[PDB]
Amino acid sequence: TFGELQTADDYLHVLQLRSQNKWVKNYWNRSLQETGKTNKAHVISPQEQLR
Amino acid sequence: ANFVIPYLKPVADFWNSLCIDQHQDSLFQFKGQTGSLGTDWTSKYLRSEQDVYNHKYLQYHKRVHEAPELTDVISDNVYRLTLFAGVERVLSVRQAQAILKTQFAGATE
Repeated sequence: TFGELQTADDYLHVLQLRSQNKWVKNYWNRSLQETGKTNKAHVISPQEQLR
Repeated sequence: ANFVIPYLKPVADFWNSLCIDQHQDSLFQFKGQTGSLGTDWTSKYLRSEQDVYNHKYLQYHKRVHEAPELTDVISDNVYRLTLFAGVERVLSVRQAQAILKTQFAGATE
């Protein structure tokens, strides 16, 4: 079983894709869900219109 | 703290009041919110920056559309009466100097 990197990528790429799928699922559900803010979150300071 | 600071605190407070914006300090003294947005520190500074001119305008309007106040008039003419009140005397002395005796008492006309 020749283990050249390009041909070995055949075995490696599927496992890497599965691991990436698990990692991205975890990242979407928890990381972004807890750290990111959607729809241009910002702080608004109001001021009254003076006489 | 018992013999100097009690007597020195009023002087420092007066100096700070003269050298600082009383309205802005009063706004910053009250911290928190009661249920309305805009009571934070950032908004208060923004409000006060315009409240300077707003208060100027309100005082001018009061001096015009309300009965004149002696304190307000004295504040308006403070320089002419507080720090430069001897210029009135010097001008009167100069005006009357023609028929006075000062020219014989080490004074020019």
